[PDB]
Amino acid sequence: SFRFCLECNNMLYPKEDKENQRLLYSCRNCDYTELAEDPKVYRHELITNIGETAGIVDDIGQDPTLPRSDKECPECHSRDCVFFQSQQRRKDTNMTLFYVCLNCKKTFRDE
Amino acid sequence: GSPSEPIINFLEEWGMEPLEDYDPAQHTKSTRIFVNGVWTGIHRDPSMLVSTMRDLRRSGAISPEVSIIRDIREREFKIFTDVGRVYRPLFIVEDDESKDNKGELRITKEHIRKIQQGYDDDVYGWSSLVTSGVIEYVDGEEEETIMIAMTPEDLQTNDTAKRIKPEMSTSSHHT
Amino acid sequence: TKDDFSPESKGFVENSYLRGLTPQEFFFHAMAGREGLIDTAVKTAETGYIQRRLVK
Amino acid sequence: IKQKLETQFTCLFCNHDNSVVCTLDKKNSIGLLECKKCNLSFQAPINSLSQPIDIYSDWIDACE
Amino acid sequence: HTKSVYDNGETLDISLPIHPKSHIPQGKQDRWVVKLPDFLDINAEPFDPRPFEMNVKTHEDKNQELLDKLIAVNTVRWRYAKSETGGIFKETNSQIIQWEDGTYSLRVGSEIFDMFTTNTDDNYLVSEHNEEGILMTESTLSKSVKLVPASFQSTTHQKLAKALSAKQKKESYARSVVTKEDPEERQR
Amino acid sequence: DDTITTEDCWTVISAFFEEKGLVSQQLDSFDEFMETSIQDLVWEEPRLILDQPAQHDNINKRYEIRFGKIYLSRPTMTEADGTTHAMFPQEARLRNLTYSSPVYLDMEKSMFTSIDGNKVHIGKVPIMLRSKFCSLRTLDEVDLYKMKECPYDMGGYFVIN
Amino acid sequence: DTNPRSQLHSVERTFDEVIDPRNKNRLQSLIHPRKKIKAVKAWHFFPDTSTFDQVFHSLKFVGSASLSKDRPLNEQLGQVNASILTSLFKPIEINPHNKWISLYAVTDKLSAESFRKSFNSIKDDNIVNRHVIYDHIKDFDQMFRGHKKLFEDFAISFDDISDRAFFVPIVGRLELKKKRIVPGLVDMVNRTNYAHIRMDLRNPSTQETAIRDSRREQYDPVNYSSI
Amino acid sequence: QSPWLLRLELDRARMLDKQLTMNQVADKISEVFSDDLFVMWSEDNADKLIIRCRVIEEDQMLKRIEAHMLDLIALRGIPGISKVYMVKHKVSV
Amino acid sequence: IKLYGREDKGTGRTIKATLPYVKQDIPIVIVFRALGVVPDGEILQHICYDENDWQMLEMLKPCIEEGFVIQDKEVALDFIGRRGSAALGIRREKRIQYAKDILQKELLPHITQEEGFETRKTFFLGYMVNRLLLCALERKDQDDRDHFGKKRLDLAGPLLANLFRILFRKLTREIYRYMQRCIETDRDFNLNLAVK
Ligand SMILES: [Zn+2]
Ligand SMILES: [Zn+2]
Ligand SMILES: [Zn+2]
Repeated sequence: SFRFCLECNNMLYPKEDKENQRLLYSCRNCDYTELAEDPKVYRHELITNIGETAGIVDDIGQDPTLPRSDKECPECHSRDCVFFQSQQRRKDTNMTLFYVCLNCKKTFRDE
Repeated sequence: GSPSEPIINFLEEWGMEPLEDYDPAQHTKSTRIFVNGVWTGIHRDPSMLVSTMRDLRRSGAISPEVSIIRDIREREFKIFTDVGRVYRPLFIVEDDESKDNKGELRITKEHIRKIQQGYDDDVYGWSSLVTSGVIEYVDGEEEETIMIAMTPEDLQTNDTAKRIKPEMSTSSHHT
Repeated sequence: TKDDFSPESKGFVENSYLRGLTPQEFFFHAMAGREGLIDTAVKTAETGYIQRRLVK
Repeated sequence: IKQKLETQFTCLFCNHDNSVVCTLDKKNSIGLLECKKCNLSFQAPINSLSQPIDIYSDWIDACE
Repeated sequence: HTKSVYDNGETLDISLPIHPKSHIPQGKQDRWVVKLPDFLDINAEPFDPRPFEMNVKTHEDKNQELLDKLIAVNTVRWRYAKSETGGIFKETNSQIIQWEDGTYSLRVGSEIFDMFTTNTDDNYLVSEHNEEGILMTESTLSKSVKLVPASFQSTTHQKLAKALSAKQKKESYARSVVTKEDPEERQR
Repeated sequence: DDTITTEDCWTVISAFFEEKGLVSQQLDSFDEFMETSIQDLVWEEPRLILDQPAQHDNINKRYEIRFGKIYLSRPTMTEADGTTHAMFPQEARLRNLTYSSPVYLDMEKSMFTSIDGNKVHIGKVPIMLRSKFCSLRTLDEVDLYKMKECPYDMGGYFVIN
Repeated sequence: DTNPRSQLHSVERTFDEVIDPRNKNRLQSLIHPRKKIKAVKAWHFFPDTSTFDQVFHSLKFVGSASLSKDRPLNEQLGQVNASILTSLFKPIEINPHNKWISLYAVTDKLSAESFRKSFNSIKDDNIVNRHVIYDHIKDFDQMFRGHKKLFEDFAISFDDISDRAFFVPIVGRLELKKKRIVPGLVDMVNRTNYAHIRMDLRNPSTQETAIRDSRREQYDPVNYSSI
Repeated sequence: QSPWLLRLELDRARMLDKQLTMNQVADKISEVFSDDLFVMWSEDNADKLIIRCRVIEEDQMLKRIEAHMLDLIALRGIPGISKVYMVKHKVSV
Repeated sequence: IKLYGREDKGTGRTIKATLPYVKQDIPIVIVFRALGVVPDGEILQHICYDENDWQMLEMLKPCIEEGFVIQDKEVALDFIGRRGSAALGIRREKRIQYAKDILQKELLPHITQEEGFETRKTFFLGYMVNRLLLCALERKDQDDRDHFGKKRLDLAGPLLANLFRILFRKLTREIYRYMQRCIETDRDFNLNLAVK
């Protein structure tokens, strides 16, 4: 996550002080400068799993084309649920199922 | 082809909010509303809206060849009144849970008898069936969101010469 | 329904020609036959061109 | 690196056409327009996305 | 540190005339902005039965006449009611109904229209002073309110559906004619 | 109620084919065209404008013409001797004629000047057979036989030459 | 029901069936057609007499111009603040191409509170001379959209003691976005606006009051027509 | 040297599957980069296998160095041979 | 709206947008500013709809870096106006007016045609860029070209309408030419002769 300038809404690029030895987020369109909280400047994931379970909506139980199972819900122990596979559509994607209860509407696995 | 102005009037009447009053941070769960490919607004209760639009179309208030599509996965609600869309008719199954007729065809023997006679018991043809809500048209894009029984015998749950029908056991129940 | 990997959902015809196909099996079989016709009517020109170059 | 390109622009002093050459140096962020007949030189700063049309428009604005 | 641009200190001695208000909000300077639907109209003028009867317009187009009838019967109005004690009181035909869930509904006669409230930030109401060319703020518009028909069986919804369905049914621009001679006769 | 048999489905399909027929899309599209599309195309660019700042006492003159209503007729045949009569598709087939109808447009001319019009025939449009603008739409079964038209013929085509 | 007599009779029928808000029994008698939920409280819907002469516009900030988002600006003006509720807007236009809005506010909390209390309590004919000084804060770019119909939008204010609800017309909507001043035009910018503006509260003149009453005579002629 | 730090987390399972040693990767980086980059590597027993680096406005320079390192560091094998399979051949002798 | 740059090649993955009557592609940030929304944060607000998705923000970062050179609406419109394929030598104000014309009209005409209605155009541009990013990040499959619900059939009506539009424009041009020729003679033409 990256922060924005509080006065002109531009991006806050990180900057390093030679004399003070501190990491600071500074806007290049002004003189505003705010002290950085964490040193994690950049992170790149070669193999990522985000978007696998992130594709979830709160009204997925109203879809009539989705199959319905009788798996046990971990939270409220309901007897009706709706399952589907991974929303990510790469070639390496697993065939595991995500179950959605019809009362608490949370996503849970079978393992 | 049909004009899109009554569609916009109906949508604005039933709580659709325009784009100028839309904030993506605030509306992290609203549904985008498209009309003929034009993003015209947003809504936060798409279920009531799609139910109202479908009921209006089935009653003849909206033209029967208008497409009403709800993409739940992408949080979109699309409407098409364009010219050139290929459609076909289908029977309507009563899907209301609160109704007693759930899981059954809306068309009855009374409709068949009226069609055979040719008039209503206070001309009764195909259009009368379409505007009575027992038949409706669907195009290829709206077909992606519906669940179709092949025969009316499929709505209710060892011979070497008769063909074998699919079990469809992957789902515990079918609506 | 969505995410169905059963044999009947993805084009397995369990009936014979004597018994008769169901509409889903009929449509899948028509798709396969269309594939066959397209493949023949498309590869004929490439084969003819290869034969002409070989002869010349 | 200086880049020299022949352009079809019209000089506003000599009125001869197809006698305008654009010379832009991306290293020093400068652009030079020289007239092959008038021998006049116009200098204007250039950016990373600069094109000869940018320097030509800058010359037009400077001329008026 | 963005230094303040303006430091001249020049000041205008402008005085604004202000009038007393008939009402004052209590506890919160909040107002709700409501979009006006097509089936609802506002008649700030007092209801005058004789001019209203004398100004009813009849059109050949049934849809336009039905729309005018619906908006006229649904129009928010008010009139002076003579009290039994001899005084005069303002009487209106519109009310606001709040249910047990906390939602609000606008009622005109027997028709009830639900209200959908959406919270809005940094939205205020101002008063324009054109003669001085400045805008004076009034209060804060916290919520935006949309008006929705209560149910299908409401007469307003049925009339709107009928009008919109029969409006697009009438479509005939080209007018037929009979040719008695060769068209090219005028040209030659 | 009672269950719905396959015969009921075939009754519904018979109702469909009784109402629509097999060439309904062609006729409906052509009827939509003739009814509204020609008028809309004419009104797309309804104003031609010519200006002339005459100085030969400066008089700025604008000349402009407006397009009005579209008028259509039933197809007619004009003979060499000058007479006219109603045309029918069998005659057009036999004599290698074109089954088409004249189109008339109202042009209004105005003469604007600042110091500082009836039906014109614009062409003939071929008529699709058995459509709303065809002569065979009204004819019943007997006059259809008298006109040498087959009652099994469905229309949906044009007769050019 | 195309008869004008029928329409008039329907109008009087709608007028007569108004439920008294104090009548709790009749209020509980009313039932939601769909929700099937009884009514709790009621309010009369009335127009406002004292505000029809003035012109009201719905003013909104678009995007980054939000006061909540601008944390130093919000901290300077107070974390509802009376300074925000008593702010002044001054539209100045050098030319048709260049336009902006000037915003002023009261930095002091006590002065803003006193001014707001004095302004919200105007029901008599005695107004104290509150020489309040307004300080410039920020400038924004503006666009305006006009309403074809008069009462396209209306804001509703409530009054619990009288069980009424007063609505006011909205003429247009004003949208504001943050404007970055060009460094080459600061010399002309400094000559346009002012660092301070002093507001003096005075009783309205008789002629202006008569003009405003004449404007209000369109709505209410019983209590405001000139004699 | 520079305050900027570059550490990359490597998957233990696939690193063991390819039968590779952390010291080997460290020597490869040292050879391709000489003394321009100081390198340290966590031992085998670490919960997460990591290997850091330090250079001896340079954030973009470090980003380009990281991209170049990810792109063209060859640990072992013949270049061009993307995958290798084992096959059994029936031969008559 | 093309997405230049191959995976792990070509340095940054810039997003350039092709515009009608414009000779060279344009980065999305510059045209976004030209429509009238300068701050980069609001550009990201229009494009993305969920701040926690750092991957799409990372993919938009090169576009922000490239577009940082332009920071004002008017210079953005001018940059649009230089490449607008018009006659060489047009003045700056006329270039800006030409950019305003080519931006209001012919850029997504199906949305709107009037002035001051570009908010919907900005939202639709954000929607298109969001769809492009969603497909680029392997979150969705590319659209099925052979899907039949995305096709249309033209019957006798539309075909005859297109043909009649072309022929009527030809007839109108002939009427215009005859009128221009006739005004030389200065006669009260019957107007039944201009029409062919
Ligand atoms: Zn900044
Ligand atoms: Zn549950
Ligand atoms: Zn020269």
